[PDB]
Amino acid sequence: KPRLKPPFPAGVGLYGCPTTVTNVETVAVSPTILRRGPEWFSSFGRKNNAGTKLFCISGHVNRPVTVEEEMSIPLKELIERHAGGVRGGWDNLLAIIPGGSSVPLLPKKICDGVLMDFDALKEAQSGLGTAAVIVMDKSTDVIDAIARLSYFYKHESCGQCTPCREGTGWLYDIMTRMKKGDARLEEIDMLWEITKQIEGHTICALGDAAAWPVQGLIRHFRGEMEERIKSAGGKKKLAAT
Amino acid sequence: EFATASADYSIAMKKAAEITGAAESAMGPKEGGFTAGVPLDTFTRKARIYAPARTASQSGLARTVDFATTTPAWKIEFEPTAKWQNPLMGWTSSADPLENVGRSALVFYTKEEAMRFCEKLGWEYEVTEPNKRRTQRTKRYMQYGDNFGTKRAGVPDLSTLPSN
Amino acid sequence: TNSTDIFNIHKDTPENNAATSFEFSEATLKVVNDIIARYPPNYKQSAIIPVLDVTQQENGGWLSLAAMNRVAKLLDMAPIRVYEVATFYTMFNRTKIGKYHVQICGTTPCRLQGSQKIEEAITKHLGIGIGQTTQDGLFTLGEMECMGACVNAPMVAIADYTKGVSGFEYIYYEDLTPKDIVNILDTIKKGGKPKPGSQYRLKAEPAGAVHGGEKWVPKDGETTLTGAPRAPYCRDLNA
Amino acid sequence: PPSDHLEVFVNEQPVKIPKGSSVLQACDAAGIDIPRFCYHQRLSIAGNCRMCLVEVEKVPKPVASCAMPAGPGMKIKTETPMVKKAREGVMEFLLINHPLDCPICDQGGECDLQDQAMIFGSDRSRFVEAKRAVEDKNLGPLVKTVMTRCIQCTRCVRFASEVAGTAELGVTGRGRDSEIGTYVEKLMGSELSGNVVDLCPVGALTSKPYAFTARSWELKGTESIDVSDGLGANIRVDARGTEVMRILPRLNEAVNEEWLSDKGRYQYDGLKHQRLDKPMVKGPKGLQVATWQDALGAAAAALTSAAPGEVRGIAGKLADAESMVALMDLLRGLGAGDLAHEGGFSDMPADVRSTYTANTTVQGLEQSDLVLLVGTNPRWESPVFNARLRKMFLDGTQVGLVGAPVDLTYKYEHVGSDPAALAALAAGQHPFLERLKKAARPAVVVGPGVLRRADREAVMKAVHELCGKAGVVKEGWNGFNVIHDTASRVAALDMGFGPSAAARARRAQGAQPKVVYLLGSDDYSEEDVPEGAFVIYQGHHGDRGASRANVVLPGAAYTEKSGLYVNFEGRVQQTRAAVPLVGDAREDWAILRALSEVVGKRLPYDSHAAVRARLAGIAPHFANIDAVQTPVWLNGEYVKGVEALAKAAPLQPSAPLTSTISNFYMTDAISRASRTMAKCIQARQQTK
Amino acid sequence: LVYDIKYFVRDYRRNNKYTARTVDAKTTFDFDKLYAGMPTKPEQVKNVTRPLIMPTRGY
Ligand code: SF4
Ligand code: SF4
Ligand code: SF4
Ligand code: FES
Ligand code: FES
Repeated sequence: KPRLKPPFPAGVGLYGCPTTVTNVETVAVSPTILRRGPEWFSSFGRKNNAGTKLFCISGHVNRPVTVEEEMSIPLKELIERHAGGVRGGWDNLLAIIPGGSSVPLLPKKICDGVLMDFDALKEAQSGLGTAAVIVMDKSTDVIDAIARLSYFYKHESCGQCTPCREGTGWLYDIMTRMKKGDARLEEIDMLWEITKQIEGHTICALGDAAAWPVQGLIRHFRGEMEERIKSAGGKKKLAAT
Repeated sequence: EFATASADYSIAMKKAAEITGAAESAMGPKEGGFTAGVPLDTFTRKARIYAPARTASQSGLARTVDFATTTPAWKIEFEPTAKWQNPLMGWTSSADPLENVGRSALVFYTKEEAMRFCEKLGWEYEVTEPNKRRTQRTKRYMQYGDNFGTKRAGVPDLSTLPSN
Repeated sequence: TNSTDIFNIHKDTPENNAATSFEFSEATLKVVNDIIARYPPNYKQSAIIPVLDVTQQENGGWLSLAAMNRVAKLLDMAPIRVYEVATFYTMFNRTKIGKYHVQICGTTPCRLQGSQKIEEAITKHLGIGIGQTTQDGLFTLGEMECMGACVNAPMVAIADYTKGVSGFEYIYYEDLTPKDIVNILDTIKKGGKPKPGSQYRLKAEPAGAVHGGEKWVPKDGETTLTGAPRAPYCRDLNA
Repeated sequence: PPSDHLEVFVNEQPVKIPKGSSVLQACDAAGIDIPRFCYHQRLSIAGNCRMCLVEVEKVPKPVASCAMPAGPGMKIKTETPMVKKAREGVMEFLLINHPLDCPICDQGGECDLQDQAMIFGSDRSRFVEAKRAVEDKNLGPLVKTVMTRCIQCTRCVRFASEVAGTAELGVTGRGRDSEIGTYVEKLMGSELSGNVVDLCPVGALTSKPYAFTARSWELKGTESIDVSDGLGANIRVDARGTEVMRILPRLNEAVNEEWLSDKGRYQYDGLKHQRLDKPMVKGPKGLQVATWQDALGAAAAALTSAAPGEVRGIAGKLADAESMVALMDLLRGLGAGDLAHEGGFSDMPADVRSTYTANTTVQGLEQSDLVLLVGTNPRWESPVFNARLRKMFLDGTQVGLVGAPVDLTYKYEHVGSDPAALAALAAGQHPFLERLKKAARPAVVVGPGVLRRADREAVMKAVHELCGKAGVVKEGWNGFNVIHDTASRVAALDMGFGPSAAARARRAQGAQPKVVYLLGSDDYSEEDVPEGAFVIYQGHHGDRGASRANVVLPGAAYTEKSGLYVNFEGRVQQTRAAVPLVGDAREDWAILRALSEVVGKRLPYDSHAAVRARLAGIAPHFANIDAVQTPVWLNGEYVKGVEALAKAAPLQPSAPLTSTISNFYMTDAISRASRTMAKCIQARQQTK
Repeated sequence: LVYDIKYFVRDYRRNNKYTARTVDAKTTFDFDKLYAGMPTKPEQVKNVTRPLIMPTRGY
């Protein structure tokens, strides 16, 4: 169950002693960077975004792979090469989450042209996250994917603080009703309002991690959700009359 | 800059209370009680001047001495009088004239207000200073970082390390 | 929380009760004591998770109330903290399960690869759903979150409790079709050892994929790190 | 100083605050009562309710004022649109799963959640899904648990871990399925276990004896004091008509803070049983209902029929100072000098108040880093005092005990168990002396059971020797303290309610009186109450003394009158009448004055203020209500002046320094008549 | 308001204000400007119409 900042782990960490927590990848590259030089490390990437990165590519990819590549490489280059492209071709691509599961996803328009960078995906209202690639095609139910992500987050929330603990189930039920179309147009804005409610109001960032994917889902595919909502009337309102 | 609940009618009640001529009125002991016209035995009983303490059931602090200048919070009470029950229904029966008039109406901003009220009315009164709340915390858990400082079990001893 | 554990409070049973009897083995006690040495004595409570895990293999794949009491008395801590930790973590099972524990990832990257197809095949063959156990006490099915094998999704991890702590095995099975998982289960049933990891490649190196969750389609493309490994090198630290 | 009081701004208001204070505390000093759910004054900072979110300049996120430290130059905003938006969203997140139990919830009318929702919340809900259903838990017969109402504010866990020290409750499960309670079926063994319901801001934890009885607004609140022990906790009495419904603690930092013993919490039920309402005089058929005139005449005839040396008066645990002094004047005016106290050590000399009080005071005790216990069990003598001792323990204060090793909910050092161990400690034979001799502010506390020893002078002499050797009493400090377990003892000591030397000698050769009067006494020894002797009892509960009595006067209970009661530190406190007299009962000192007039020697006072003024003339400090004087100290001159009492009845080195309190849940008739204490006793007996 | 249940935008009750204005002593009341805005003929006379209903705020 996480603590609150302030205080910091460096000020007070494990057993009240100074402590710095680091990622495996950041630690591992250090001797190579020390041995081969910060100048050599800075030779790659754009400004403030130097170096290489390990990339995990999954989804509907012809050649899923965990590969090392230079930063700032375009998604299209990073996927068509070293991963065999999209199953069914690039034109069959629907959406891609470029930074794992906590960052907003990007549609085909945004993805084609954008690079894998911290300061490039951020301005696209997304994030590099863990630089993990998930690829979805046109035969995929994007709503089901986001609902399953929300269910995962609901099961993964620790429940220490009120907003996340009580809103994960609410978000899951909202998404589940959206999946069957048993929802209304204004309830989409209601969902966005709830996401704004949770975001930045909890103890840790897990609330943001759960709120962000649905935010981007709505922002980039609100047409799909409304189409589903109306379409349920063709299979639910026929008995109401 | 002056800002003490400066967005309400209370300011209009702050003034018209300090009107010159109207703010210099004074009456002697038991004098106002003569004007009451109530039976004379009303002044024979004792009264309690105090502010009720905060209830343990709630963390609310509005009806407490904390917001003293905001709301009149001094109460005058009387000793409870003989009470019994109705033989036919069981409802509580009493004959007190001064049963509830204080706990429902008599409210005062300061203790001196009730002191003057009793003096001009002739009610013999007791003053009970309410206990002051303490805001300073304890040495343990003084700050949020104290929950996770080294005071819990002392500094970690580096004796179980490999090679000791 | 996980499957087969609908209660966060104790429930009385002839198998699991206040009268339950448990004691560590000498090898288990030695292993736990060695684990104890990883933390300072004034912070002896920090080793509760590995001790709980080791007790879980020792009992046969789940933790009883008496086991929690004995662990608490070993670590000199209140039983309430032990109960909290046991109910806090997914791997810790508080109810009796089968000899083998089957766990399936349900996360979306695994779902897109045909996870529901593998689940349906397991349901149709083993005859039980999630949270259920075979009548013979052989296979226990459970659902899990992302297991960090998404490039080889879909994947399944099966835990073995037939050989105790020293013979405990946690094997990943990846790049699976219904045929693959069914044959893995059959090989386990007959007494063989199914091969670990992917069923069509070694590791996360570029290879084909599972198309629609039913068929492996090999594909050829650019692969990296195919040359000789780089020699040791360091630059001049001076100036 | 390096500016111990830093400055910030809250809504453009400069407020001076101490260093280390929080934004919550700053806003409290700013005159704003920020909504809050998990933070408490006496607990550690939890900060999970998210209800203390505020806005600070140069900060994009709302900050946890319940946890955020204040930095110099900080700006705090509390009325911005984002503040209200966050508050409303947090309230909505609180209420989505909360069950619609307000009509059946007992906290309706005093629910912090309800008022905070009314003020800082909205009016409508957009949640239409199935809620989370939570099964209830069993913790004993004192608290009713409705777990579905729990908001997981964690206050119960922090309270149990810190104040009680039992640490028996925790958070099970995770996320939405996070659950509160004990994994196993356990009975809450905390003696201060009733404070959790008051600390519970919702109806999840409710007083089982009080459940579904009455509502908060139906009550009349009367601030009272606790008479179940010698600490005298400040409490409020809530009643509906003439019947007491519940009793709750009230704030007094110098006495009890915000805490109350469950014995002092649940013993109000006994006021409904075995109550004496009418005067009784024993006839040939036995005791029968008779008028106050008849009973008083019979009592006067019985009193005058005997010689002055054949009349004995005994004071009970719950007799007030007024009745005690009135009866003492009555018996003195007729030549009688036989006085006894139900609290024991009636023959103890009382010349200097400091010799039988707590000279460090209760709040001044918190300045001591080292505490010595000499034959006392504060857990069963004063659980609130034990909780304050634990609070002192929580920040470095070490405690030593000389006596029976018992569970005290904190680590301590057992020096010994008999006076020989005390002598060894005073001689220098134990390392604890040097720790005492090095402590800047050492403290020594002795219980009342030590004063009940026949060799009390020797024990006091040894304690004084150790205090002198360790310098426990010096300039600007006094770590010497004397505590008690009964309220009426202190007032009797201060008023000089002590038997004459002639009566002491008469007991020594075995003289037995014939007229015995009880002032609400029911735990007398057989040696002070001879069989076949006429008994005049005054009280308000039918008990052992009443049964053996021959004339009974229905007196007033502490919940029906306003009596004076001074705690063991020497602070004068008074009760308050919450409900009128029960039956034909009368004022105790009025009863004694009537008896005095009937006998033939009127008391010179005829009013409550008059008898209080008589008390003040007897001892000036009685006038100072709700205050305490600094007692004088006379060094070893007092001990050297009571050396003869030490010579006679020498020290017993074998008897352990134990606690005479063997039944915490039953000490007086009211406790002996309470159903709730009996239920708790059975529950503690059904665990085996 | 079925799904947009925010209240602060519509809390008229707790948002009214009273202010103590400045001491109105050294002010200049030009009655000239007062009487310059008044009509002088049968025409040029303007009257404030009677409001049809009290405010409803959309409901
Ligand atoms: S955001 Fe969720 S997971 Fe993170 S601390 Fe709060 S309740 Fe726990
Ligand atoms: S705790 Fe308060 S809000 Fe909850 S049901 Fe009871 S009265 Fe209603
Ligand atoms: S039971 Fe009461 S005190 Fe305990 S966490 Fe729930 S609301 Fe808070
Ligand atoms: S999505 Fe299944 S292992 Fe990561
Ligand atoms: S008091 Fe601030 S979140 Fe609990």
